[PDB]
Amino acid sequence: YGYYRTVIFSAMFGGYSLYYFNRKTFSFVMPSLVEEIPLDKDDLGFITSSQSAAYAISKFVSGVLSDQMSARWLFSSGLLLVGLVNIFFAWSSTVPVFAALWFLNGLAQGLGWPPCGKVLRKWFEPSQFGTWWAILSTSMNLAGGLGPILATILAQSYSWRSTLALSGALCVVVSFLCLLLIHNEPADVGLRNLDPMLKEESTLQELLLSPYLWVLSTGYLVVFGVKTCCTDWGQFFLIQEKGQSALVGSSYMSALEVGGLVGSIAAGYLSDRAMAKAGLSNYGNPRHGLLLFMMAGMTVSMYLFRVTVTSDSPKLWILVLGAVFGFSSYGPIALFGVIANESAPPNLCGTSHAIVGLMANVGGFLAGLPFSTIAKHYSWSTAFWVAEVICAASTAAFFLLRNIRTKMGRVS
Ligand SMILES: O=C(/C=C/c1ccc(O)c(O)c1)O[C@@H]1C[C@](O)(C(=O)O)C[C@@H](O)[C@H]1O
Repeated sequence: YGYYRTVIFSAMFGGYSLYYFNRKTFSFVMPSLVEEIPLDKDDLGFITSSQSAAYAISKFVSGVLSDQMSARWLFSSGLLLVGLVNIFFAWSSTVPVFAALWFLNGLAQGLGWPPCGKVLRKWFEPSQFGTWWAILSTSMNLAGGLGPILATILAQSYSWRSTLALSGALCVVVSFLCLLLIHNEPADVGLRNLDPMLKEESTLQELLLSPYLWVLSTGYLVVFGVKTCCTDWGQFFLIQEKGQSALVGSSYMSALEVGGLVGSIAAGYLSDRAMAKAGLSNYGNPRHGLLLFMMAGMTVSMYLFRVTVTSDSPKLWILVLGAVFGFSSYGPIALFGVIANESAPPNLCGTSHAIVGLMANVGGFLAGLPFSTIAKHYSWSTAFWVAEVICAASTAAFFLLRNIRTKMGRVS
């Protein structure tokens, strides 16, 4: 029994990191690409947005029909397609072609997320799902940190083409391995399935009218959209306007991801500690106080980065701002998942998470072409100023709505 749970969870952890590294490989190798194939700021945006659009369509549709699909096949198939797209991209040299391959990568990526959830419920008792989900989430943060550094070093003699085209062969091999290892159900290998686990079931039309659902959703679009702006365009702001080199720009990229690793873990640990001292009720959520502090740090940290950082600034001051931003950015994302689960009606628990995910990727879309267009017209600094203002305004609005009703659905 135990031997099987370790092999599976490790395997899913391994697979998830590779989907992500491959989703972002484009951002990792962007400075080099621009130098070899010269491109305008706007062109870069179109390629980034195209992936975000596909992912959103795929992730919403997939979840709805996932109850009809097998996890072992779905995870493996998705990985193979992502890998093949990466190989082709390196060979290709023109922008219209690059964008279409990126859309295809986005759609394949969608296939991966629903299976992970199904195995987790099936092999682990419902009580522990929360802990496992968070450990699994850390896979992304590890991959994201390792990659930028690897690129700024591997590009010493190798081409951008050959450093993206191994991230395809490795994907194919690991897809085969994960097809071999993952098992859909405990009954498949001979072990007994886990023991299976009618009070005012709200109708779907009553869910969409809940005031707290939108405050929790639009508050997730702003945080996620801002995190994508600094993840993709933060490197060119230092390279072009701040007079920094490419190595320093990629060093800031890794320190951003490392900060979130200690941020997601601390957010879960700190949240329930405060929850046990007050308790839960219909009006308000005790984790609001912790969420406001993390959001406050995010807007303050970005303000110092735009103004204080310059060519004279030492390397240490650049990294510390990135690390603090990573802690303050990834922290709300972990809390938003927990808050949605408890507030959601028991009968519509699954649909509530899907709705939040839909508006999640819309924020990523706005961080692509619309953000790049503002930067090209005036400057990179002008575009980042707009992102700072939007984040600050959201915190004040969410502050005033801290005492609204949270339990979605008709409450007697
Ligand atoms: O599904 C969940 C969270 C469940 C959860 C948490 C704590 C628990 O204790 C628990 O029992 C259950 O969150 C969703 C995760 C999301 O799909 C992702 O990042 O991949 C984005 C968005 O869709 C979120 O809503």
